[PDB]
Amino acid sequence: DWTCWSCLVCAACSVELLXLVXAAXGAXTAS
Repeated sequence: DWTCWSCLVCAACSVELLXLVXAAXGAXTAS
């Protein structure tokens, strides 16, 4: 059940950039 909310976990990516990719999901809210 992917969604803009699940993209929040992407913000937890601080040790790497891969996890930061999920940030794209955040756009779901900012739209």
